[PDB]
Amino acid sequence: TDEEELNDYKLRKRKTFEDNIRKNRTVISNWIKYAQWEESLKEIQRARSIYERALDVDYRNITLWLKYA
Amino acid sequence: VIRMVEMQKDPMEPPRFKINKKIPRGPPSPPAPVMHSPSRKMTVKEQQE
Amino acid sequence: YYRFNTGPVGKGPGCGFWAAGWRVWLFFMRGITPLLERWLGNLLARQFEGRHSKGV
Amino acid sequence: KGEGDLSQLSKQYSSRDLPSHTKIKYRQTTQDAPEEVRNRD
Amino acid sequence: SYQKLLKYYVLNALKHRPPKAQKKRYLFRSFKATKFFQSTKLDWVEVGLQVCRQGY
Amino acid sequence: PTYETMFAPEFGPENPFRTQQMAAPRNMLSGYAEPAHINDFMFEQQRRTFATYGYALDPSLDNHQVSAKYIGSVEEAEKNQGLTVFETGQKKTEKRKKFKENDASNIDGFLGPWAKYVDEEEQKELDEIT
Ligand SMILES: O=P(O)(O)O[C@H]1[C@H](OP(=O)(O)O)[C@H](OP(=O)(O)O)[C@H](OP(=O)(O)O)[C@@H](OP(=O)(O)O)[C@H]1OP(=O)(O)O
Repeated sequence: TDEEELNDYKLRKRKTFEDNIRKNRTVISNWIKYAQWEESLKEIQRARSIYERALDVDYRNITLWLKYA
Repeated sequence: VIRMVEMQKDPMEPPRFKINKKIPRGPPSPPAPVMHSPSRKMTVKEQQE
Repeated sequence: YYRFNTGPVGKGPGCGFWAAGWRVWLFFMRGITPLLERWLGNLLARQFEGRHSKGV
Repeated sequence: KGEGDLSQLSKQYSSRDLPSHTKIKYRQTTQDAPEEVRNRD
Repeated sequence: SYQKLLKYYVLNALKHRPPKAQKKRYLFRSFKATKFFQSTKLDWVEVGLQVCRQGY
Repeated sequence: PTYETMFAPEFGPENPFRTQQMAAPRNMLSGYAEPAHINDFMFEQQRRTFATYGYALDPSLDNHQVSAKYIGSVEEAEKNQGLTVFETGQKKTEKRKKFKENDASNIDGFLGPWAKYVDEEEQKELDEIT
């Protein structure tokens, strides 16, 4: 049950961090730490959409744009 | 050419479909360029003030 | 009831002049029909399509 | 084309939202109506 | 009872405002044009037992 | 307005980069639709004509600019010589005689318009399916 524990760990972390960004839609540390956690997986086609919907609530900050760039 | 009439809605009906959905707000209108004044930084001491 | 009892008629029941209470409890429903009509319409809305928690 | 809950999506015939005062009183000529505003000093 | 019906009759005669409604409707003629409502001539007790049956 | 302005064709190779469906004119993603005010009676008459015998005339304005033909099942139009459903035909063929009882006096014998007509191995497979 290695795949079960792997998907369980990833699903718990994704659910906790999606509840975190659902609770606070202002501070931008949560989206960038979640998206760099997916960047640690090194093969993603979904983290670009995360940075794309993370700049809709705040496009005036430099940190999110420079980190995604 | 075809014929288009309307079915009569009887006035003995509650609202049929559950209007209780809640989604997060989507992407808004796309951001215009921001075009402020040239941003300045004061000193090392007035920031300490 | 105190106009049946005038004369040698009797104290017991038999008071069957009913139109006066009938008119005022028609006057009740005459004004309450749109009120609890709207209330039961709101009840059918709250039951069948659900409530609105943070809408209005 | 898909408005809010106030338009069509609700049968909540709510209290305080009724056709009360369905006519607008207009300021007539003896008060400070804009026809007498456009010329007074 | 005399003086309290005098009170209620004076309170009804004092607030006798004119019926300033602009349009008029009936709500029975609008039901009858619909295919789901039909007109028939029945007995009284059938109508009463029918509406209490439907209310239950 | 001038007929020459709308009659002037478009200079080009028809642009075959698109397919036959997408290069076709439309306003809805499925066909150019527009309301009109056609009479009801002849509409429903030719509708019932095509529903019964399977032939009707062809409604359009600018397909070929000359059109007076029949559509659907072709041979049954000239077989019946173009009759309608509201017209008494030239013959009364294959007619079907019912029985009537319209005295309204007898019990369990009155059969007027509610009358039944004078005329009035698969189970093993259906058991094996279910
Ligand atoms: O007790 P009283 O003040 O003297 O009035 C009563 C009383 O009427 P009210 O209480 O409404 O004033 C009775 O009604 P109940 O409330 O006791 O049911 C009524 O009898 P009805 O129900 O037939 O109307 C009749 O009393 P009675 O049974 O003797 O007819 C009547 O007046 P009297 O007691 O003076 O007759």
